[PDB]
Amino acid sequence: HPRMPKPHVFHSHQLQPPQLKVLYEKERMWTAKKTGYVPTMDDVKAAYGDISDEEEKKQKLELLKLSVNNSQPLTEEEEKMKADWESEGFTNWNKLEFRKFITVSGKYGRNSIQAIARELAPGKTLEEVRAYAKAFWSNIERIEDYEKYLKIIENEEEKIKRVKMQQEALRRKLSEYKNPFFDLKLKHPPSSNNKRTYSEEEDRFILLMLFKYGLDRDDVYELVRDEIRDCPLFELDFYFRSRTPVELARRGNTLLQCLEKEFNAGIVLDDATKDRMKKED
Amino acid sequence: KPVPYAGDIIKLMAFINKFSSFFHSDLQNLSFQDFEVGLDLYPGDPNG
Amino acid sequence: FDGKSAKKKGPLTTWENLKSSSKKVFSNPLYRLRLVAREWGYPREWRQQLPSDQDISKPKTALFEQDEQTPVVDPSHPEILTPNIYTWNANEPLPLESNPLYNREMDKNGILALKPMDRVVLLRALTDWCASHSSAIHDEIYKL
Amino acid sequence: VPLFEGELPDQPLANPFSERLYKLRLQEFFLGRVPHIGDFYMPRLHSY
Repeated sequence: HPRMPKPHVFHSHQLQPPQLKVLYEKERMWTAKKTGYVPTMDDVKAAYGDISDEEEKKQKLELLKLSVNNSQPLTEEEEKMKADWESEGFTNWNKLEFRKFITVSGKYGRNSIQAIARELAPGKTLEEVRAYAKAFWSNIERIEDYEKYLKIIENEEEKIKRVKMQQEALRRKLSEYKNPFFDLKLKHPPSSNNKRTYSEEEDRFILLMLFKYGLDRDDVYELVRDEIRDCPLFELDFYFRSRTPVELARRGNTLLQCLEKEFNAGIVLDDATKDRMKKED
Repeated sequence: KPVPYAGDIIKLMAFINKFSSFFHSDLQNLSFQDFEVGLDLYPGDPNG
Repeated sequence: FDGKSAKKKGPLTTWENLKSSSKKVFSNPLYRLRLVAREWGYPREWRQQLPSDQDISKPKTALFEQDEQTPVVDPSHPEILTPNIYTWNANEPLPLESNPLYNREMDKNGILALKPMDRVVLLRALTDWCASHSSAIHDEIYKL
Repeated sequence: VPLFEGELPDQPLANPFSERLYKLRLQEFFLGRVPHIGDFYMPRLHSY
């Protein structure tokens, strides 16, 4: 008796139009008439709209006499135009392929085509990804939970960018002072809330050493420990040793933040502006 | 005399000093010479 | 048994402890150490120093970025978070046979199985990771 | 010494080897700093 006026699966959407779901309901639509499936408060559930109401006698009967007396009993146009509507989508990128695609894209940046693709190759070929990513932004509106799916993209890149102008920020200073190991100043943010154990010039070395590597955001904290393991002047401290690169992050990030807060009026000075072709700036 | 290996010994010894409670009394009176002879090191060489 | 153990009081090692009948007391600690050493870091003289004067820590090993992603299919964000990435030039330790740590004698022979300078190196190293990991003393110092 | 209570808790001329604050950071086999030359080191033993 009851058919499924919940048409073919769309939660695992492949970037497909909704008239396709209309034509999938059209498959229901003949099946309702051909096999005698009457729309009912069970069947009429997308258009349910009847909570102890008398919409049951009319809204259900609307779908009833529409379905049984279907004046579109899979008219030959329905098969064709549904096929194009499902053709215009991206069948491969189911929620498995979807979620990895969008997550890995958010990771390396909204634009890391090859980078995410070198992982996404099992997902599909690169140009499909290029095509799929292209229509992804254009049809993110065609994506359920898409805003949060975009939040996990754009917010993800921000911390990555956060180091990028910190890369930039430390570029400034190590290029800025002349003998920073004897000239540097960070008394703008002296300290937030700290037992201020590492004195400055110690830290000047490390930041000199950290940035002579630069803001690699990969392994520097591991590396400078090795230098602290090996620095003839700095082997002499023992506190520098019982601090593993794990803790060295705590200090190192802090001072990253310290120069950050010192240069918070100076990092963004060369951080967040990009121009385009057709507007004088 | 060039002694490429001394300050290493120095850290050895100072560490040991700060950690007396951790270390044997026989360790507590150790000297530079102890390590020289025991470890078979001779000064003079810039190369070790 | 960190710091406080069954034998809590006193230095952890005694004359009888070395003169004990185990005859290879160095074995298991040496095993433990060669386990933790590869990731605990090495001194330069026990690093497999670069023959290649191109994988300096400062540059990287090899060009993992085959090409920069200039033709963004998303022109709305011309910014790229994958400009040019590489393979990583971390310093390496020696081969294990080239690692004097992997000389069996110390199990029975003890520290006197090496070149002297290498012995010095290993002692400095043992101090290094003891200060970094001997969690009893490691907390004690920071307390103090 | 008992005079220096409201003043500094330790003398400008006091015993360094009684401080748990100036304990870790202290180097002791230092024996002298000399301009344009450097420093003079005297490893003698434990003192703690």
